[PDB]
Amino acid sequence: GSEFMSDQQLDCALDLMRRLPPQQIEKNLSDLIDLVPSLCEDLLSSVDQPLKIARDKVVGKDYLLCDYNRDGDSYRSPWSNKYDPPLEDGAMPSARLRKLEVEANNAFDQYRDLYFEGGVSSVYLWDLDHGFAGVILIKKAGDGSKKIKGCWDSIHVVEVQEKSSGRTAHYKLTSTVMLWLQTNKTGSGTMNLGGSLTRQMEKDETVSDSSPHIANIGRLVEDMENKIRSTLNEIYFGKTKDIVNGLR
Amino acid sequence: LTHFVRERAQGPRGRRLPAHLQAKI
Amino acid sequence: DFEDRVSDEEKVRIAAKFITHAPPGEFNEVFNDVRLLLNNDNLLREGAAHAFAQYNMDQFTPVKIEGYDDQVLITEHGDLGNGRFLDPRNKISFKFDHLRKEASDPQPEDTESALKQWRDACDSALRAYVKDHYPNGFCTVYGKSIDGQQTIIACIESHQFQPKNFWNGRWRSEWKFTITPPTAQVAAVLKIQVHYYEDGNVQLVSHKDIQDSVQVSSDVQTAKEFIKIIENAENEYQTAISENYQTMSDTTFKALRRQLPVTRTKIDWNKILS
Repeated sequence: GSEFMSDQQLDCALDLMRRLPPQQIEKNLSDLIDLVPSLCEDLLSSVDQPLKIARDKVVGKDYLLCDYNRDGDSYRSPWSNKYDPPLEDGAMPSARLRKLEVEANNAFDQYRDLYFEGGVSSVYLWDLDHGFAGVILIKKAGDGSKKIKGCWDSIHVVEVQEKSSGRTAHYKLTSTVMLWLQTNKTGSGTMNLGGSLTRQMEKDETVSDSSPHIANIGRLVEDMENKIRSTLNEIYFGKTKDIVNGLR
Repeated sequence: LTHFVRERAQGPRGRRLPAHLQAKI
Repeated sequence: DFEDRVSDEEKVRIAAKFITHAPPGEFNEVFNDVRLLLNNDNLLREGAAHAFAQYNMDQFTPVKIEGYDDQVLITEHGDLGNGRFLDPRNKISFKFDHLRKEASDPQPEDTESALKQWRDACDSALRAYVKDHYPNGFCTVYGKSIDGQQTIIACIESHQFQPKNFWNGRWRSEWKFTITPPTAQVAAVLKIQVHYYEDGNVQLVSHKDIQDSVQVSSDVQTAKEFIKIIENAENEYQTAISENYQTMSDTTFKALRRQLPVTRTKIDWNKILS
């Protein structure tokens, strides 16, 4: 809701979630909302959690869960556009925006295949007064045959302010990647390296047949993810290791 | 600390809350 | 108001949980968050007092006592149960303010001559080991009769706090053996925690349990063998961590997302959309 302009509790909640172990986000977030229930909607929308996978049983396709496709305890499938469990009055995109949402899901499924060669993706759009916003979700787990496990969650929120009379739009992209690595080997005992980085970009583009929204958004998501991947490699396997070895 | 997520667009207004959090209201 | 009492009791339990899970070097920030979120300073300062002490003992918080050169660790083994903690090196107790992390009022503490020379020898050997193996480590060695056995408990701490660069880390290790000639069981836990939080929140949490055995003979020889076991196991653990880091970088990470598609080109979005 963002009901307060000055909200010191909200700032403290977000500060706190930058400090508690990301390995326990889900439980911590639920306890945090117990402390400040009036921030429930703000925190559910603002605190990124590891993505959960559900099965759309009408089409036989997996989809990803997040706050943005939730209504009550039901989640809307990007494939069938229906809530599971059924909901007679759930939040739905407009007919025009649903058409874009379908095309975006097909496009980012191809993006997923090319960059991740596996995993699952989902795109959810919702209407805004002079434009729209959306989330692009990607989840990829590594080889379960390996003693060292890994998992990657992409959470891209895009906000599009359209200026159709000028046939341009303004894009704002806030991208989180949650990266999780874990092992229980004989030498290191238990080792859990997990968490997330968040970055933001904004850009104006022309919107046309030759450069439509999905291409404008795709290129941003691609550039952002290529950059974040390199930063994650540096921070996880360079910086945190150098910190360890500075301890002893 | 600064938080990119504070002003990050939120989903639609007026949606039902999850039951486990309803019990905390 | 049974339901309301249950809610305040649960809220204080949550607040205490958050406080005890603050990263190393970030207690104050987490405490301030929790205080403003709970919004009830009375519930907090009484209901969460245990959280401050638990955090400090869990973290092996090192503290400087005026007049003594070497810092002592706040641990569960030094908790006298009355607001005072034991410094087993200087044979004193001191009041410890868990919130201000201040030691005061040193007073002589009587200890048992039985474990004294075993404890002193292990401390002397352990201090030399720590000085050589850590940049700025601290250690504390206790000697107690526990569930019916003479026991030595060695604790090591080492931290680096750099909040201006958005990271903090801490190493803790704890080692126990009973003085049971000829051979005693050694049990230990090694722990690492690292937090990086520039535009995010990334944490390494690691621990290793150790079981070994040590020959118990004289105080000085047993102390030498004990430190040898400690050095071998801490070195092995740290080396294993680095090797896993390498495997994560050059194998695990690459099985997640590619740098580029198999085409070795960035995406042609016009072809994706036609």
